[PDB]
Amino acid sequence: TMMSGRPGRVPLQFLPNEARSLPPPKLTDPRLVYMGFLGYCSGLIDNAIRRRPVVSAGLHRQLLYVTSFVFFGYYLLKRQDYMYALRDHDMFAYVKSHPEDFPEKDKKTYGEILEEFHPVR
Amino acid sequence: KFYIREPPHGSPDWLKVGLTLGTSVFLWIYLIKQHKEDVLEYKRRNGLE
Amino acid sequence: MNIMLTLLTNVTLASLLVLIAFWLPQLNAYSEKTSPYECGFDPMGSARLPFSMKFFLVAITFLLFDLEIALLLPLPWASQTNNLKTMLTMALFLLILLAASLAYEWTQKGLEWAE
Amino acid sequence: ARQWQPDVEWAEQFGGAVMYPTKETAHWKPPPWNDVDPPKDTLVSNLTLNFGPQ
Amino acid sequence: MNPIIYTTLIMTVMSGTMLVMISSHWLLIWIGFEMNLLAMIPVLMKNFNPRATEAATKYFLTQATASMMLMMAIIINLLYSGQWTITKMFNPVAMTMMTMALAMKLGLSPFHFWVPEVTQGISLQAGLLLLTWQKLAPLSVLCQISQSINPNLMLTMAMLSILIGGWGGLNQTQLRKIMAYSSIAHMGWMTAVLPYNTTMTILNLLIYITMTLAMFMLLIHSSATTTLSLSHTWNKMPVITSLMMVTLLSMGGLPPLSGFMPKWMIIQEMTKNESIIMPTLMAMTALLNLYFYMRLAYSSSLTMFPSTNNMKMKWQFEHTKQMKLLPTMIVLSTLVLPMTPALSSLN
Amino acid sequence: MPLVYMNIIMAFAIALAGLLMYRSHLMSSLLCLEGMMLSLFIMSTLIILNTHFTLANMMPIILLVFAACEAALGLSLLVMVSNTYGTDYVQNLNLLQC
Amino acid sequence: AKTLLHKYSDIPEGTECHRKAYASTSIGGATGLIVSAYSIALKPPASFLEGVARTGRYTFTSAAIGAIFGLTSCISAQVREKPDDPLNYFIGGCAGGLTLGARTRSYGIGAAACAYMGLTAALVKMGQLEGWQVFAEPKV
Amino acid sequence: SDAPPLTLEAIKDRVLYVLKLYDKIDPEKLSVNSHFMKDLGLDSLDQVEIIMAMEDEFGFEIPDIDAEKLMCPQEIVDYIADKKDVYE
Amino acid sequence: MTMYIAFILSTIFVIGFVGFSSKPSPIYGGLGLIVSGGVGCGIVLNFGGSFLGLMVFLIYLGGMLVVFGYTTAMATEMYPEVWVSNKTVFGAFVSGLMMEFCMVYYALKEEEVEIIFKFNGLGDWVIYDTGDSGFFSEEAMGIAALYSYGTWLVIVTGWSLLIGVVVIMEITRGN
Ligand SMILES: CCCCCCCCCCCCCCCCCC(=O)OC[C@H](COP(=O)([O-])OCC(O)COP(=O)([O-])OC[C@@H](COC(=O)CCCCCCCCCCCCCCCCC)OC(=O)CCCCCCCCCCCCCCCCC)OC(=O)CCCCCCCCCCCCCCCCC
Ligand SMILES: CCCCCCCCCCCCCCCCCC(=O)OC[C@H](COP(=O)([O-])OCC(O)COP(=O)([O-])OC[C@@H](COC(=O)CCCCCCCCCCCCCCCCC)OC(=O)CCCCCCCCCCCCCCCCC)OC(=O)CCCCCCCCCCCCCCCCC
Ligand SMILES: CCCCCCCCCCCCCCCCCC(=O)OC[C@H](COP(=O)([O-])OCC(O)COP(=O)([O-])OC[C@@H](COC(=O)CCCCCCCCCCCCCCCCC)OC(=O)CCCCCCCCCCCCCCCCC)OC(=O)CCCCCCCCCCCCCCCCC
Ligand SMILES: CCCCCCCCCCCCCCCCC[C@@H](O)O[C@H](CO[C@H](O)CCCCCCCCCCCCCCC)COP(=O)(O)OCC[N+](C)(C)C
Ligand SMILES: CCCCCCCCCCCCCCCCC[C@@H](O)O[C@H](CO[C@H](O)CCCCCCCCCCCCCCC)COP(=O)(O)OCC[N+](C)(C)C
Ligand SMILES: *OP(=O)(O)OCC(C)(C)[C@@H](O)C(=O)NCCC(=O)NCCSC(=O)CCCCCCCCCCC
Repeated sequence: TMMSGRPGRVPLQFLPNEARSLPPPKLTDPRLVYMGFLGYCSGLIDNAIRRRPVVSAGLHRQLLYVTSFVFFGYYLLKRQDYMYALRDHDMFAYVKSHPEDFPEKDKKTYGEILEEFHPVR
Repeated sequence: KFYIREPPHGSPDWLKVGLTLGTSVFLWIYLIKQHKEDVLEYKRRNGLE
Repeated sequence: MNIMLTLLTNVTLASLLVLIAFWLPQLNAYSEKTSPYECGFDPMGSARLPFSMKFFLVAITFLLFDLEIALLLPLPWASQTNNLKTMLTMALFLLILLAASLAYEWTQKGLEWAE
Repeated sequence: ARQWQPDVEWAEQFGGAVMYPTKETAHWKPPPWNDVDPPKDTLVSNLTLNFGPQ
Repeated sequence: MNPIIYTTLIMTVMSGTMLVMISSHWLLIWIGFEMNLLAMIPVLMKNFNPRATEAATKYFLTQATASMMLMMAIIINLLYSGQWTITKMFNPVAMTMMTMALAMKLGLSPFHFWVPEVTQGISLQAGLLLLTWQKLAPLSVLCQISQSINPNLMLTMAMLSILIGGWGGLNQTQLRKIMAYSSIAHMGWMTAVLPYNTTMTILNLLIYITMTLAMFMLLIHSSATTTLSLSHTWNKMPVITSLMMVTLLSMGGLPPLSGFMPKWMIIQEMTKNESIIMPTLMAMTALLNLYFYMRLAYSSSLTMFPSTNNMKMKWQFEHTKQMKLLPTMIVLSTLVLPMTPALSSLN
Repeated sequence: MPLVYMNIIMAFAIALAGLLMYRSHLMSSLLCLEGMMLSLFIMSTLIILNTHFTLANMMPIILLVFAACEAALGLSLLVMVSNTYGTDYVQNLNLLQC
Repeated sequence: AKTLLHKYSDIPEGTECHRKAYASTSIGGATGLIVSAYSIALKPPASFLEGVARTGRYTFTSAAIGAIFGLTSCISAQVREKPDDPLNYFIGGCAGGLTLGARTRSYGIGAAACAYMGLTAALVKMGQLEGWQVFAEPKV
Repeated sequence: SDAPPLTLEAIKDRVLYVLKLYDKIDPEKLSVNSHFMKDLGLDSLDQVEIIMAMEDEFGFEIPDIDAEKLMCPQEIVDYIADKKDVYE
Repeated sequence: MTMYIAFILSTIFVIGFVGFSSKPSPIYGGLGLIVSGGVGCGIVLNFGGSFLGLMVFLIYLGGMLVVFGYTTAMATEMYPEVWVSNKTVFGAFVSGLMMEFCMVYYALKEEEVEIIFKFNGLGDWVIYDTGDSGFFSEEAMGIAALYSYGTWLVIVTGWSLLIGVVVIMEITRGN
């Protein structure tokens, strides 16, 4: 709908070139830590389902779970940030190019505006 | 003990363990290198450093 | 226009032949003459009872192969295109797939009647 | 003294064809345990033919 | 049935769906639907019994009628504008025919009658395939032509689907019919937001597919097709029943579980338009789905039902084949709401 | 819209109504499906011939192909139904009622 | 179609109670006919005469409910000299609900139906006044 | 639902209806305890025909033994009740 | 208004559709479908599509032969129904005929919309093209383009046909 057709968009890129002009998410980003936590929970559930010692059955596969979730989450966060940046860019440009639709109104102080008073009693 | 041979060997499957650890280290190293590359590229584009 | 006249003439001639056949001779029909035909005796059941078919799979395959025939028919015209290589490749692909389907039905005992 | 847990009578109300049995659906039966209905003993009607004498 | 033939049939089903997804020509989308149905019919009949034959026949008849209406709508659109490309669909009569054909293919009300019976008549693997993968192509086509969606017709069918799914699920004891009715209600929720935002449709579809895959793999792990046969699982796999209860609560739409995220977003979207009454009605109707999910949870996890003596033997044996992605699907089906903003990577 | 177009669309509507009403036999419903295919073929051919869409001329042919597939599929299913009941009556397909 | 709703709405609220009652009973008859068609399709009546009996029963019940609602609401609005107020609609709905109770010969259905129908009727009137949309056109 | 909870009165009424439809039995001389041999003057073949009429009325096979000993309408009613477990 | 040949053919097309849509036993249903197939072949022949008409006639003749075999095998009864042997079949047939006639009258007398849009009639000869060009035929060249332009279509169609053979074998396998 809103963003599917946008000029100069490569179909299946998942990460346009202009996206590199944005700050990469830090490796300690709390969303990345939550993705790692999701990977850890998946590993523990895997241990419990196969009837293995939940905390300490397979450390290598739990590490693979956590690293896979973190790996996917990094690029997911990059793409999400890029799409939000695109939304903001397009909105600002549209505001700038259509001034008559977004006029700056007169600034009034509360000493001039008359608000009706509703007593509580 | 166990009358059957317990298909999952009493010693770890060293091939599977090695490959799993290897892909974990490879993914971590790739992620670190990629993060460095985007940090450098972003700094270069925006005139920061 | 002329094909319409031809078909009308042929159908009318056959209908006139049937009319002569049915109104010229002397008809004398009674119940025993018009009874259903058996070698000598009366039928046990009816001819409208189900008649098991042992080649149903071959019939469905015939439907599919018949459609393959409609695919293959425009080949004399297709042979006049400029790029003969892609045309030849595609025609051979179609015929090879037809042959492979025939082989698959054959090897999986599909061409044999039900016993 | 102990916590109440369901008994056979309680569990049998979840064992019907549908919940809320009614007049129309009272004669419904739950499907077979493995989803294989028994084969019908359909009579194979062969064709009987007089071959000869004519 | 041979493993190679089964692989080929599954690949043909998937290739038909992909062909529908990647085509810009109406004839190619139709051909993708045809190929999908053709390869799908035997998969429903993999385990041969009269019930499977019944389900395959009903599915075939429904999908063939839908294909006829689809092609007729395409041809009428071609007649009134010589365009084969999938676009705005310049004709309104053809648009109504197309919407009805796709709704019949999806199972939206009042074309819902075939879904519970086809789901109940086939195995759990075929039911998983039918209730997850078969929903992609019609929804993709509907997403592409949302500009010409008649809001009245689509919203009526969506509200009808939610109501009918909620009401029909209340009467069910078999698990496959419960899954079918939940599928109908979720399809209604998915298509209700279609004229406003297709990103919300895709988000709801992904969350629904994750929850449905988790539910079906849990029901395959514990070989249960009825309520009472699932009542026995606590005595053999208590962990499986606990995970199943949490998944059921997630499908019920309770926060902070994943199943809350789609409807929440959907409500917000319709509130960006005026659309106040409809989201309220949809929430109060999804209450019914939550009710029969909770009934299943009471039977399976929160109470201990009586067992049988032979179960002791089952205590001595483990599972021969373990379904991969089950832990990941459970986690994605429950603990994913904090990552809600990532839906921006869907448009 | 010429009158022949109206007749073809009426034929399609009649075939669709005939399919949506079931009497007893599944073969009759398969026949109604084939009639819908035939009407769609004639409609497409007339539209493509009137507006000289040259590359669209293969389109009806492909249509016919998949028509056969549907027919084949239905026929296969019908055999199985018969093998379970001895008749192709749709009233026997009621197991999934419960 | 929706042209029945137009013939109903084009009449002013507190004028021509006979025409409003006619439009309301037309809408009721249409709804009852659709319900009868679906009921016959899904639950066959085992005979043609029983089917026409069920169709006539449903259509008459729906038409009577619609006629009573329209007549009562118009009369209340005109007598009270207070149009554009949902009490008239609520009164009409409750009266319509009462008719259903009488048709089905049940006090609970009548009492239960009256409260719900009256509430529903009032909500529709408020939506007409304020401008609530059941099927909102996509604007954003 | 299915056929109603058939009772003894309906069974007796249908049995008596069957006997009245028989053309070798005088309707007025027929009663509940009328012996098929010594009040109506029939032989074993008429008894066989009457048992067959019961069989095709009540729709369940009645085999020889414990059917040769059905000599009045009363025993027919009792046999049907015992077969169908009708106690009312 | 010129010999009405196309109109007559389309009317017979609709009549045959009504005939096999009443469902009067599949033998007569196949007869009606054969009549409609030949009549449609004629309809599209009158517009210049000779190959397509002949092809659809051939395909439906083969299909109706297979359907006749299947009707004799597993879709028959002691007294097969004809259009006048049953009240429902006759009622549907007569209703279809009457509704087609009412449609034709409503279209010919007035240019009033029935379902899609208001029609004109005036004889379908008016909408022709006056095309004076070619030592070939456009339909034949377009159909022959399936091997040079339609590589993708040929691939998908051949795959679907092979899969269909496999699918019918799997379905009718039994067990
Ligand atoms: C928001 C803040 C954070 C919260 C996040 C959400 C919660 C946490 C994440 C959840 C997922 C995590 C793990 C999931 C799999 C675990 C399943 C399990 O059974 O565990 C067994 C296992 C113990 O079993 P065991 O030792 O193998 O041997 C005993 C046998 O297994 C004996 O086995 P058994 O067969 O006898 O067990 C049978 C039992 C088994 O049944 C169960 O155990 C239930 C399974 C839980 C379902 C999880 C589904 C997915 C998660 C959704 C959570 C939703 C949260 C939202 C709120 C809604 C709540 C529903 O079933 C029953 O008896 C029937 C009871 C019916 C009750 C119904 C309620 C069940 C649902 C409850 C869900 C709530 C979350 C629970 C989280 C913790 C559970 C372990 O538990 C653990 O040991 C894991 C605990 C966590 C490990 C952390 C340790 C790491 C190191 C510590 C230090 C920390 C950092 C150090 C650095 C600091 C510097 C010094
Ligand atoms: C391009 C998109 C459009 C596509 C679609 C286009 C469609 C138009 C083209 C159609 C061409 C037709 C050519 C062939 C069709 C094939 C028919 C077939 O195969 O029959 C199989 C089917 C199965 O037969 P069977 O299994 O062999 O025999 C067993 C018995 O039939 C059953 O066994 P039983 O005796 O034990 O059962 C009891 C008895 C029970 O019989 C009944 O209960 C029926 C009596 C209902 C009373 C009708 C209302 C009376 C008062 C209404 C007055 C109107 C307003 C007046 C003012 C207000 C009044 C208060 O029988 C029934 O169950 C029959 C129920 C079905 C009735 C007909 C279904 C049609 C739709 C449903 C209508 C429901 C009517 C309710 C009111 C609707 C609104 C007016 O045959 C039937 O269903 C019987 C009638 C068939 C003959 C008439 C067919 C014409 C209908 C065509 C469409 C309707 C009109 C379209 C006009 C559109 C405008 C241009
Ligand atoms: C939140 C805080 C707590 C609140 C929650 C609790 C309170 C609310 C819930 C409780 C009350 C609601 C109950 C609803 C009705 C229940 C009926 C029912 O379920 O049917 C099944 C049930 C059994 O089903 P069935 O098998 O069909 O009937 C067999 C009968 O047993 C066989 O019966 P039978 O053969 O012996 O005789 C039948 C016949 C013969 O009748 C009788 O047998 C006895 C007479 C009963 C009703 C006649 C009234 C006589 C006494 C009232 C005198 C004035 C009172 C003071 C009012 C002015 C205040 C200054 O009945 C009638 O024809 C009665 C026609 C109705 C006329 C009454 C109209 C009163 C409207 C209210 C005006 C005032 C509003 C308050 C304004 C205050 C402003 C400051 O039906 C009944 O047995 C009861 C029927 C009698 C209706 C009583 C209704 C009067 C109570 C006021 C209702 C207003 C509250 C709700 C507002 C909206 C309602 C429209
Ligand atoms: C419960 C969570 C369910 C999630 C489902 C599985 C999660 C893993 C997803 C697998 C990632 C790989 C898919 C694609 C990667 C490379 C292909 C790339 O080219 O795809 C492009 C972009 O990739 C995908 O489009 C986005 C996939 C991202 C999925 C994650 C979002 C999940 C929703 C938010 C819930 C929070 C979950 C947190 C993580 C578990 C497509 O561009 P475009 O041709 O233009 O799209 C056409 C269709 N549109 C425009 C209508 C969308
Ligand atoms: C091969 C293709 C080309 C052929 C071209 C020639 C076409 C030939 C016409 C077809 C008829 C030829 C058949 C040969 C004998 C005619 C038989 C029949 O048509 O005539 C009578 C049919 O007539 C009626 O049966 C009785 C006459 C009453 C009706 C009056 C005739 C209608 C016109 C009105 C009067 C005008 C008379 C002629 C003056 C113009 C016989 O009736 P019926 O007995 O059952 O049948 C038995 C025939 N038998 C005796 C020879 C065995
Ligand atoms: O009621 P009961 O006291 O048991 O009386 C029995 C019986 C009347 C036979 C009594 O006389 C008796 O038991 N006699 C002893 C001899 C005996 O049992 N004889 C039986 C003869 S068997 C026999 O002949 C078979 C004849 C089959 C001929 C069939 C003819 C078909 C006609 C064509 C129909 C269209």
